[PDB]
This record gives sequence, structure tokens and C-alpha cells, in this order.
Amino acid sequence: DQVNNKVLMWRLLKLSRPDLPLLVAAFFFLVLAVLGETLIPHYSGRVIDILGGDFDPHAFASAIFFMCLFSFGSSLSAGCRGGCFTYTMSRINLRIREQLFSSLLRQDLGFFQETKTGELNSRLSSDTTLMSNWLPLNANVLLRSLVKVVGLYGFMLSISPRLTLLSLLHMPFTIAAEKVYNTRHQEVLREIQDAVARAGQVVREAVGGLQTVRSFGAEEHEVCRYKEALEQCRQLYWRRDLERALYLLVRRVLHLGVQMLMLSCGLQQMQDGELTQGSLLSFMIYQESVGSYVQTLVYIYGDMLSNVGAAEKVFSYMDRQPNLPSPGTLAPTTLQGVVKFQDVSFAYPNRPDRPVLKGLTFTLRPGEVTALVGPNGSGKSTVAALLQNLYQPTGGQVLLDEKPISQYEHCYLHSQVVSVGQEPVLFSGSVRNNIAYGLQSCEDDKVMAAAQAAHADDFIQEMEHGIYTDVGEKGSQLAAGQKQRLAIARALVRDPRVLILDEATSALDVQCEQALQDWNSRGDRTVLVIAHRLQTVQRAHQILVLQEGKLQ
Amino acid sequence: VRRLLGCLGSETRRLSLFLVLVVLSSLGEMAIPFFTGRLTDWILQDGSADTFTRNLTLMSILTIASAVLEFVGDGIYNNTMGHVHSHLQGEVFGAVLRQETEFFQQNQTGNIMSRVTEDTSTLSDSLSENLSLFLWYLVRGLCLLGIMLWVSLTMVTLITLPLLFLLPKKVGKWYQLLEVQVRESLAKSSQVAIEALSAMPTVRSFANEEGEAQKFREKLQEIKTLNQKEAVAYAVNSWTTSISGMLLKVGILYIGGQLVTSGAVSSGNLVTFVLYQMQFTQAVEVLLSIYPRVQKAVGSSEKIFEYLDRGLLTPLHLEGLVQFQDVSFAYPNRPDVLVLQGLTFTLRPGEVTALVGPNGSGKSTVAALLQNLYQPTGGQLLLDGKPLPQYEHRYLHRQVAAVGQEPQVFGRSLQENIAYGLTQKPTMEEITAAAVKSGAHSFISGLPQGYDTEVDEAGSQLSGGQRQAVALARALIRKPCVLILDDATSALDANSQLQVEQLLYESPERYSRSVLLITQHLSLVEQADHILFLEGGAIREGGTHQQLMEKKGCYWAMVQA
Amino acid sequence: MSWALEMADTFLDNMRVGPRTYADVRDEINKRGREDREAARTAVHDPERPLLRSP
Repeated sequence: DQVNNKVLMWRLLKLSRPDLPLLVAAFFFLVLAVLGETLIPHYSGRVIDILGGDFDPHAFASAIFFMCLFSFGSSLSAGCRGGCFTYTMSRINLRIREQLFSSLLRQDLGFFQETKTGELNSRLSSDTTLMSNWLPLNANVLLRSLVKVVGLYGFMLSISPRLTLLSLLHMPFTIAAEKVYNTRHQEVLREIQDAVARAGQVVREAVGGLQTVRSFGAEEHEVCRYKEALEQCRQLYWRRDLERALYLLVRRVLHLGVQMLMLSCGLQQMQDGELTQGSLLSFMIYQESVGSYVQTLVYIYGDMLSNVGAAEKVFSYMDRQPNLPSPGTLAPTTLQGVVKFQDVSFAYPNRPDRPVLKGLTFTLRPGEVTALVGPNGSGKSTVAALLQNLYQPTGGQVLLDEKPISQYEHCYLHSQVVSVGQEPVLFSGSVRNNIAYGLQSCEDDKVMAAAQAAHADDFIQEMEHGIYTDVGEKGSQLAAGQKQRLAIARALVRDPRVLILDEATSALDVQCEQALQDWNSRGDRTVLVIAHRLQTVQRAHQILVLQEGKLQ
Repeated sequence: VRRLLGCLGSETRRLSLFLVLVVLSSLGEMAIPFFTGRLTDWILQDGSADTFTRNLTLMSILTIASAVLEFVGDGIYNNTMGHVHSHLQGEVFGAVLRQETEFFQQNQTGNIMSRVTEDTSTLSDSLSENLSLFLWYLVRGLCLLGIMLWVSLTMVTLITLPLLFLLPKKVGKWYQLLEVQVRESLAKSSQVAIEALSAMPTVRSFANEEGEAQKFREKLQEIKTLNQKEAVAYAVNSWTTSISGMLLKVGILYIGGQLVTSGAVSSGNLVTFVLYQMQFTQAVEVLLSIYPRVQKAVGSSEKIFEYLDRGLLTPLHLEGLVQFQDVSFAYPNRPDVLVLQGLTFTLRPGEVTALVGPNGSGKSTVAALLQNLYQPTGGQLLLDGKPLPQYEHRYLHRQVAAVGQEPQVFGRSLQENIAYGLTQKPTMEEITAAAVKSGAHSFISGLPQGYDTEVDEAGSQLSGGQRQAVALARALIRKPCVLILDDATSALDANSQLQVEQLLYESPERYSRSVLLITQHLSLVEQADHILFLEGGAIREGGTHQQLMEKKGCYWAMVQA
Repeated sequence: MSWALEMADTFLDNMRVGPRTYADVRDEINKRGREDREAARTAVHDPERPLLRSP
């Protein structure tokens, strides 16, 4: 726990190293803003010192002029550091989103089933911005205090050494209290979390067994047991508030205790020592803050570890990269057009003890047309995903032209292998972007000819801005037929070797596919026809009759 | 509003005692500037010890006493607010259980979890924090504006405040206009982030994942270019808000300086005026931040109030005859479209009833009717010559027993779970005999520390058979007349099914215990006394299995197919 | 918005010897951050539905 949070902090700061220079400028403007603010009492004292004795117009004018200038410069310097610190928050927040988004895309699809859409957003939106807020907020408060404390103690030491040691020696008395108060507080908060957790668990079990509680009918006991847990929980809030109010009293008494004991000697410093008239008023104005700034300094050191636990839940995504095979790229010099499955065993990564597909041994598919017969929930899409290499096979081997699918390149497999799904994948991009989805340099004539071959060209022609028509997110503007025809236009735009069809021809037009799957275009490779069309099943040569995760 | 205030107030007196205690302390809180003024004017003119010390002693006594009055007052406030927090949380929890089952059945858990604990906690937490500070600084404001009279000085300060809070909000509006664009452009990037990832396998199928990161990088750089203007705007706003402070402070030096030159009001009185004016502005500055949060909080409060505002016949002689006189069981959603319709039931003492039929053919509704959770829509459903509503909840709990379909188990120990729902505490011999009779004694004696073993969440430790056996012992421990079981032993073992069947049929207590349950096991029905062939609510036939087999009806078809 | 950083500056500008102190200032960020945590997830679709839909 303690080492983990330290190492995770040491990991956190390392991410900010590219934005070092601006933090040094922010440090310089902060030091300037503090050292400016500490100079405002010094002159204001000297104005009161000079003024009582004589009008002294040049001294009076100059002292006010410089004081008023330094205040203006301090106010300016206090702004620009804020402008730097708020800009620093943009750096880490925009950086972490890019790293998080890029890291998630590399992760396996099995995790996506486990992960919740609401949580993944919540961490991406809030939990990042907390982590980006962390370092500037911690650095600003720490650095502003550190410089101001040693500043004030310096500006005290310039005035006198006699009244400083007694005021300094009291700080251990305050620092010792905060260490007890914080250790008391954090334990009570963690106790309250556990108390509220037990009180909540009763509501969770009650909500879980509503019918049980209503059938037997002893609600009064459930309310009484909830009230019993609420009573002991209520005591923890009372202890916290009583301990805090007591600390307010102790601090309020101790503040004036040091102030009175100081000021009394401060009066003697005029009579006996002959220190200075205005310097007493300055030293008081300095003192007033000195203690109050230590309160932040003692708290921030201990408090630093609390916000680290928030980052851990983001870093949990970044931690692990275990899935998939080694990224080695076999390049297809010529289109082999040979799909195979040697003694395959398809099981889901989400749950190991479930029998999905076992002993899928056949292969030998190249010429003519291939068909994949099977009932509802037989696992035809699982075989298509196994052929396309979405999920890794639990047993056997998915060979392609006497070579492993994992050993194939990802771009080469995406280029060579294809799989026309039933439901059309929609995106926010334009018709050209959707038509050239995952294309490095798609040809304009190729995209238009692919759409014309796919039979969406009449729809694309009438559409506003033609090929640059903005597609509505989740398929808003385009119809079901256009959504299906778009997938045909994608397949035509690819012009890939292998091209499976998972229930695509049922919704879309029948005449469109055959022309693409005949002649020179058909020679790219065979097609795994997984669909309900018996006419397509009759026309095809090969017919894999699947049954109960086994070849009939 | 009126209901909000009327419900929340504690005593007529504890809060009144607190309010009087705050005022008397508040004068002691703001006593310091008068003593500071006296301390300053002493240095300029006077040189007496007694007057100076007397001032410091009164200063110290008032400041120390005020701290004690605050320490007590805050204690009484937090003690009273604790009672209100506990009372409101106690009242709101009961209001859930008071409402009918239709809301629980129709609506999901997430609503009834989040609306109860989180909303009531975060409301009362906000109210406790806000109302404390609201009533504190108002008394400070009124008392300091009071002592400020002891006319021209008050006329000055009244005119200044508006100018203090004019420029920050006026310039801050133009600052805020840019923020909504950053929020929208951020939400846009997150929208595209979720939209791109949501359909993962379509991205994974192709090699688009590399390309999308560039589109993400562009959408981020479009924010990055805008952020430069937002970052400097914060610094510009910081200057305008800060400079107004020096404009105010210098104005006081010039306006006060003329009064010092004229020599009407003294330097000490000027120091008090400056201290009170500086304290007043900083006090009021916090007071303005609550009024939005009250409007934010009260919006939830009215919905919590909207959520909240929605003849015990005793046990003595067990008659044991249930008459569904032309009954009609219908759900709360659809009044006309009933689950059970034209019910003509007629139970009796010492007779195993049965209700054979299809999936959702008034099976659960009939059992729920007999238990009397949801009342009958039409006709009548008397038990022992009297309506179920007439019986006392505890008495009906004792008389009627019903094992549910989903074998639920609480988080407590096996003794607590076995003896759940009872006024008097169950004896160890009773708990042991119930577990022995029901057939859970092997499960109870087999586990660690007997009945003291804590049951895990969602039935983790206990199995399906152990949960069903525990549910059987839970019902058996009461020793009730009516015995219900809708889909109880669905995934029951050979050893379990035989035990439940023996307890149902072979057991001596069955003579004084009616058993009307939706039988999963056919043999349990085949070896019963009374039966009914349900069909969309209405009973088609009602007799013996041999009679139904001989006549050839629903039971014959159900037995055959 | 970067609201949190404004609140710290407001506190560090006017310290005094008040009742709230920096201990509260962090709790305001914890409270407001948890509100954003609640608001973010509830904005789009539904939290119960995972990323991948089909079993």
C-alpha cells in the first residue's frame, strides 16, 4: 500500500517531464509574486514611521509610489503564474487521454465485454482531470507556502532576532497537534466509510430480497436493524465534529496566546531595546500569517497520498498488455486464397468452462463457393471471427496457406481477409471516410466505382455534397439498405483475397453480391457463406453442416 | 418549501437556544477591531498601563469565551443536526417499504438504491454545511452592520459593495462564455472516444486503430489551440478581480485621508472602519455562494418529497379453509388484463393442493394472492371465513408461509437466517429440529461453527440445494398452516427432492398444514390430494390425477407430453 | 473549467485564522470531483450495458 502509492507517485511525476520549462517560469513568477507580496508590509510600516515624525513629501511620495507599484506588480505576477498553472493542467489532461485511448485500442476484445461503457467514460472524463489537476494544485500550494514561510521568517530576521525565536519555538506545539489531529481524522473517515458500507449493504440485501422481506413480513426489524447501524455510524460523525471544534478552540486560544505573549514583548522592544515604531506593526502583520501558512505546510505533506489512489484506477488500464500473439508480419507476396482450420477448438476468453466449438477440422476451401450451415446460436459468427482472427483459438490451429494466422501481418490480414457482417458499422465521418474506412490512400474513382458496383451510387448521387455527405452517428441519415450497401462498397473498395459474409446477403440485394463474387473478382479467394438463404446454399459447392459445435 | 422547513425543524427550542448562543458569541467574535483601534490610538497619544491591560484582559476573556460559546454551539448544532439526519434517513427508508410492490417490480434496483442513500445523505450533508454557515454569517453581518451605526460610514460602505461585485461578474460572464465551448469540445472528444471504442470488433477487423489515433490527436489539437486563449483569459480575469482590491484599498486611503486631514473621526475609528469594512466584504463574499446551492439542493428535495408522499384479526383457532370466491388477480399496470380470472378455489385442512399449467398461467399470482402481498382485483379471497386484509401482519406472517422461486439468503449467520422474521427469539432445539425436519441439518452441521457461520453475499457459500433447504427450514420453523412453493425445487437433487417430498407427503405435521405449491417434480403432484388445471388464469379442470387421466384432459396431456 | 485551482488561490490569498482551513478545500474538490464522476457516466447511454454487446 505505502510503497505502491510512492512508486505510483514517482511514476506520475515522470509523465510531466516534457513540460518542465513552463513550471520553472511558474516557479519564477510565483517566487516574484510572493517576494513582492512580502515587501508590501515593509514599506507600509516605513510610511507610518516617516509620516508621524514629519510630512517628508519626497519620502512619503516615494514610499507610497514604490509600495503601490510593488502591489500592482505582485497582482500581475500572481495572475501570470495562474495562467501558467492552468495551462499546465491542459498538457497532462490532453496527454493522458491520448496515451489511454492508444493503450485501450491495443487491448483484446475479451476485456471490452467485462468493461462498462459508463465507467470507461467516467475514468476518461473525470479521473484523468483529477490526475491532471493533482500536480499543479499540489505544487502551487506547496511552493507558495514554502517560499512565503522562509520569506516571512527572513523579513522577520531583517527586522529583529529577539522576537523571532520565541514565535518559532511555538510552531512545534502546533505541528505536534496537527499530526495527532490528521491521524485521528483519517481513521474516523475510514471508519465512517466502513460504517456507511455496512449500513448500505443492509439496503443492498433488502433491495435484493424485497420479495423475501415482503413475503415473511417483518419490515420493522429491517428498519430497526438499519437504524441500529445508523446510530453507531452517527457517533463517528459526532466524534469528528467534536474533535474538530475542539481543535478550532485550541487553535483560536493558541493563536492569541502567541500573539499576546509576543505583542507584550513587542511593547518592551520600543521602551528598552529601541527596535522600531513601524517595525512592530510590520512584524505583527508578518506574524499573523506565519502560523496560518504552517497549517497548510503540515497538512499537504500527509494529504499528498490520498489523491494517488484515484490515479491507480486509471493506471490499471495502462498496467497490463498480456493478450494476443507476437506481432510478427508475414507478407503475402501473391494471393494464396487458402483458408484452413486444423482440429480447431473455439472457446470464449470470458469463461473457460463453456463448450462453444470443438473439433473443427476440415480446411481445403479455395475453389467454387463455401457454405456454413447451422442453427440459432450454433457459433457461425465465432467461426468467422476465428477465420478473421479476432479471438485466438482455444485448441487446434487456424492455418492460412501453410502458415499461422498470428504469424500473418495485421495490416496484411486486414487487407487479405474480409468479413461482411449483418449489422452495418456506423461512424460519424463522411461517406468518403466510411467508404474508405481504414484506407491509407483511397482512390476517388475506386471509391465511386466500388459504390457503383455495390449499388449505392444512386443513393450517393442524390445525397447532399455527394461523396462528402456527412453520415449520421449510429446510422442516422442512411437507411438499412444503404447501410448494407455501404458494407458491399467497403468490400469492393478493399478488393481483398478472402471475403466471408455473415448474414449480409439476406438484408441487402441479391444481384449485387454475385457480380462481385464471379469471374476475376471471384478469383481473389473463396467466401464463407454463413446465411439463411437456401438458394445460396444450393448454388455453393462446399457445404459445412455445423451442429452442436461439430461437423455433421 | 413549507413542508421542507416544517419537516426539518427539530424542537422549537434546541435551535432557538443555538440561535441565542450564536448571537451572544458573535459580538465576542467581532470585538477585536475596537480593541485594535484602542491599541493603535494608545500608541499615538496615551501612556497608561491600567487602561491598556484592562483592554487586553477584556479582549482575551471575550475572545476565549467566544471560542467556548462556539465550541458549545457547534456541538449543540451538530448534535441536533445528527438527530435530524438520523430521523430523516430513518423516515425516508420506511417510505420505500411502505409503497406497493408494483414500483419494485417495474422499476430497477439502481433507482431505489441511488434515490434512498446517496440523495438523502448528499442533501442533508449539503443542508447541514450550508445552513450552519448561512445562519452564522447573517448574524455576523447584522451585528457588525449594527455596531457600524455607533450613519455616514454605513452610507459609504453600502455604496461601495455593489462596485466590488460589479466588475468580477461582468467580466467573468465573457470568461464563462468561452468555458462552455471547452466543455462542449471536451464532451465531443469523449463522445467520439466512446463511439469509436463501443464498436471494437469492427475496428479490430480492419487496421483503422492507427488512423483513429490521428483523428483523436487532431480533435485534441483543436482543443489545444483554443486552450491558449482560455489559459490567458484566466490570467486576465485574475488581474481584473485583483486590481479592484487595490482600487478599493487606495480609495479608502484617499477618502479616509481627507477625514484624517479634517479631523472628525479618529485614526483608531478609521482602523475599526477599515477592519469592519474588510471583514464585511469578505463575510458577504461567502454568503452569496449558498443561494445557488440552495436552489440546486431544493430541486432534489421536492422530488424526494414527491417520492416520499406516494382491523388486525388475531390468531387463536386455526380453521384452515381458503375460499377464492369468484376471484380475479390483476397487476397494478393493467387493471382489465388480469393474470388470474374467474378463480373458484376452495382449500381445506390437511390436503396437498396443486396448480398445474403453463409458463405465466396465474401460477405466481395465485401464490402471491394467497399470501396477500398484492390484493385481489375482483371477487373475494377469504381465509378461515375472513379476508386476508383483516388479519394482522404478524398473525398472517405466522399462519401463512411461502417459499419463493429465487432462493434468497441474507448476509447474517445461519441461526439468524433460519430464525429470520420473528418477534420472539427461536430456541436452539427449535432451530435444530427445523433444520432436521426440513433437511438442512447436514448442511448446518457440516459447515464451520454450526449455525454461527456467516452467509455470504448472493448465496456464495451455500449451494442451490442448501439455499432451498435453508428456505424450507426458515418456513418450517414458523410451523404455519399455509405452505406455498412456486418453482422451489427447479434444480433439486435426488437427495433433496426426496427430503422435500417426504416432508410434504410423508410427514405427520402435513395433517395440520395445507400445501398449495407449483410443483416442478411431477410425482409430487401425482401423489397429492387436491389439484387444479390452470389455463391463462382460469381453472379448466380440478380433481384427481386418476380422474383427469381417465377423463383425459389437461392433466392427462401434461402427464403424457 | 479548472475550478479547483481557483478555490486554492482564493484560500491562499485570504488565509486569516478561520474555521474552514485547507482541510475543507480538498473535501470540496473531492465532493465536486465525485459529482463529475456521477455526471460523466450518466450522460451517455447506460452504465449496465458493456462495450461489447453480443455474448
